Amino acid sequence: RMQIDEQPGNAIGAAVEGFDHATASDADIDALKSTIYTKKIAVLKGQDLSPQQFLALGKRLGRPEAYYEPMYQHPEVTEIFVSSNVPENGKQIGVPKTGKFWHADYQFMPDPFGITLIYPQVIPEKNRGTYFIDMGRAYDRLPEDLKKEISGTYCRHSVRKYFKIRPHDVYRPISEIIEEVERKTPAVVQPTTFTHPMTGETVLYISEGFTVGIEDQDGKPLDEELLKRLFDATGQLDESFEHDNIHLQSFEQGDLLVWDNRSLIHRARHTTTPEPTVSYRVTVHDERKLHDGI
Amino acid sequence: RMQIDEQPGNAIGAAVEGFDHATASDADIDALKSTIYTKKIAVLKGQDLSPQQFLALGKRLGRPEAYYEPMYQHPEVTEIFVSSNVPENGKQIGVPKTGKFWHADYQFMPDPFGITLIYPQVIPEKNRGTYFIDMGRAYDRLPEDLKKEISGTYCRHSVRKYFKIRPHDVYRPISEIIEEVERKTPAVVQPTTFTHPMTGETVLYISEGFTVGIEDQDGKPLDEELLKRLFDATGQLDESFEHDNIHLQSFEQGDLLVWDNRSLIHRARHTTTPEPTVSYRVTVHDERKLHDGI
Ligand SMILES: C[C@H](CC(=O)O)NCC(=O)O
Ligand SMILES: C[C@H](CC(=O)O)NCC(=O)O
Ligand SMILES: [Fe+2]
Ligand SMILES: [Fe+2]
Repeated sequence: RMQIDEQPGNAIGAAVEGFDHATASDADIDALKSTIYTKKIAVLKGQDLSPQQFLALGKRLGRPEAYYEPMYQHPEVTEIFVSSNVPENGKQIGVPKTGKFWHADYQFMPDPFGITLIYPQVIPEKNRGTYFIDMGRAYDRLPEDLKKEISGTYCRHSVRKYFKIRPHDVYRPISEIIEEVERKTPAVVQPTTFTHPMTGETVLYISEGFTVGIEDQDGKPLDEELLKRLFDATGQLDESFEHDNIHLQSFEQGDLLVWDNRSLIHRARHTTTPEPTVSYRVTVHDERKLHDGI
Repeated sequence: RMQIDEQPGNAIGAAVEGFDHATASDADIDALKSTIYTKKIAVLKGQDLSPQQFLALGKRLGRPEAYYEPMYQHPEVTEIFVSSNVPENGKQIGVPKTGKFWHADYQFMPDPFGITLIYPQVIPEKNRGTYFIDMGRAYDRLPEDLKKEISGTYCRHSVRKYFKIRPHDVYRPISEIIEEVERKTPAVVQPTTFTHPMTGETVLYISEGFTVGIEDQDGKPLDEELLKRLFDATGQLDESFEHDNIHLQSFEQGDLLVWDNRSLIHRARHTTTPEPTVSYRVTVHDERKLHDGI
């Protein structure tokens, strides 16, 4: 019964009714994926799933990868990444209020996955949602001088700013954790732009949260002001979130968000209050790498 | 009944018998302090003290200052800093295995105290002790080219390497803690050498743990190799601890160590094993600042 209702023209997003991951056909999945690659966000409606069913759904779209730090993992389905501030039997499950910064998922890793799935569990009614920027479209809207300046350049991405302290880190000297992070997840180099392997779009692959430097073709660093100007032009420095590149995606119970993790950067919008909020995440590799240079 | 038995000649240290902090006279305290300033380490023998009595003893020597991070504090006497890996009723008291790096206490703070007191509580029999270097004597033993090179220079000291993660830091992004530490305890500048206000000695006031840069009189940084050469010449890079500047101080139950926190740097020697070890610390300001430029 799957019906895809794409937003008109250039507007981002699509709504998907009648989707049952257990009965959807191969053609259903291919159509769904194609909507993800061209409309960037697919909101599956009326999803009422167990953790095992959410994983099964992600497995229809590609190969799931479990987040590399175990404290994020759901206790029954290790492939599920949990953002939660609601204890269960008094125990912290997952990590509170993940993602409160512009990023693409796994951008700081050598081999980022193409598709992110979010299944919200507990949703505040007030100021909850996810901000998105389409960095393909943000590239196209760059001034021509900036496009020329970044041609041929490379960016370095690192988790070093937003790596979250883990329970066993208590009482350790902070430099030991800083060095461990650099050792286990060293900064990764990507071309500043790449060609989206599904659509052919040019994507400006940077985020304020993870992108820490930009450099010329030899790997010689450039003034970080160049990075700051790219963040500013693309809307990532606008603390009011009114910039034209920014799309605010809300969601209601039963929604399941699936989105293009090559093209989009995003940032969790949370309440300014201690209100319960829980989301489950599955992240999958599709039929191609992030770009064909991987 | 206090009797001070100073080690002969130039050898470091003294033993103190018959000391009762509650009955010792003003002349006893003045003699004890003078031994601390000239012999650098005073081991008080046969001390059998409650936490309140240990604080009272420190108060005979000067004005106690409580460590600025509360997780180190003894639960009854906030002025007592606790190094402990032995839980009490299951609860972590103090901080495990503090000081496993060369430093002077509070060297990273604007106004370091002159006297450190250690009252060991649980002592492993095997490889336990405290390494010390007399940085006055280490200065005098520097080659003449090095003495000239550091003349007029300044060093910056920071807790940024060995600040210990606190329980409430769990799940925070690490950059937020890094920035908090820089904000609350910014790096402090001291002259590279100063005149010991009690003895007139020239002290080379650096430690591998806290000293992060050296700079000329204008505050222009110098090559950090200059700092590395000072650490190397003074014995702080010798991982075998056999260098001639190094003194290993052991202790037995009832010992109470009191030492010159202007002249000495030190480093905890712990077992290579998970063996119980507990020490209490009181730190006091005496009649003068660290040096007369404070
Ligand atoms: C550091 C972030 C997780 C978080 O915000 O806690 N990494 C998420 C990801 O890249 O998939
Ligand atoms: C960071 C150190 C404490 C420790 O080793 O945990 N400061 C001790 C002091 O300066 O008095
Ligand atoms: Fe994310
Ligand atoms: Fe110390």
